[PDB]
Amino acid sequence: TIYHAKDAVQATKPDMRKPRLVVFVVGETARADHVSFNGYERDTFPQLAKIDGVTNFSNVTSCGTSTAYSVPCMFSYLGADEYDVDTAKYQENVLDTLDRLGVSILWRDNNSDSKGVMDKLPKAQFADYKSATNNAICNTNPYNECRDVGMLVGLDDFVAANNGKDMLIMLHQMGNHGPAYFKRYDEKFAKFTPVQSLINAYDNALLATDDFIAQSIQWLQTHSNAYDVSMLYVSDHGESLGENGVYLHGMPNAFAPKEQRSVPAFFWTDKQTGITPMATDTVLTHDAITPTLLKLFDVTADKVKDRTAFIR
Ligand SMILES: [Zn+2]
Ligand SMILES: [Zn+2]
Repeated sequence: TIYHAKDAVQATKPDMRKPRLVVFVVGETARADHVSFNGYERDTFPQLAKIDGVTNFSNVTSCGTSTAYSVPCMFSYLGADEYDVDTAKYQENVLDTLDRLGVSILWRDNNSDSKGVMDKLPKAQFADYKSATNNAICNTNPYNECRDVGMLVGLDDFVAANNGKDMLIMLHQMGNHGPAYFKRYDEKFAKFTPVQSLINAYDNALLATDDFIAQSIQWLQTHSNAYDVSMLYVSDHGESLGENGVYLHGMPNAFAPKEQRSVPAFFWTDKQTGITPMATDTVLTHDAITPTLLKLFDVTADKVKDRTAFIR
């Protein structure tokens, strides 16, 4: 219904330059201040720390404090100041734009769903990875809960099916959603014990996300010969863990504590892509996601031209 980027155009197409392949990990309930890179006293991201090419952003603010509110905003043209959750799904979003310009879009979801973001695109481009019908990694724990790494299975098939095209893959993580954080990770990540126990479980869940992001990057690396590959991670909101008597998330922005809106963001790219990240301490928000995705595929749109991205 409401358009934002009818003028959008891709400056270069994949027939005259290397095609581009991006994984966008849409994170869940992760707090910036529980990231080792941001000064946390526990090493919650030990695998990512060993990977060259990873930029950590230390000053990122979410649009809101819930999945329902934040996720459509992350893909919106409006920005946090203008965003309206009720009317979001009736507006053209950045995936609509990229799809129209020929970028192959895939959304795998181990969270809930895309909160309206994928609704205008063909049903076949969204896939529910919360069920063992699609996810091959579900029986590794007492709860039979499907794991985020299951979303990486068979992604080569998608690349093959779309070979030579630009591709953007969204992987919507279960991540750190609670309150039962101890359910969110398999036993091999139960590092911080006992499961304060609530904090420990929270940090163990971050370890499993560290693992998932690291494996996402490794998967991308295997395609770097044929594709310009990059990985963007941003959490949809943080989490209160008892500060001032506040717990969980979803607090209205007017009263939301810092903990619920201070989120981690990472960017990784292969050396050959020529993509340059912004400074780690750039003042950033969820508003930066749409311009970042457009830039990664060499797309310009009038509405977002003044906007700061995660990359130059
Ligand atoms: Zn939630
Ligand atoms: Zn969420």
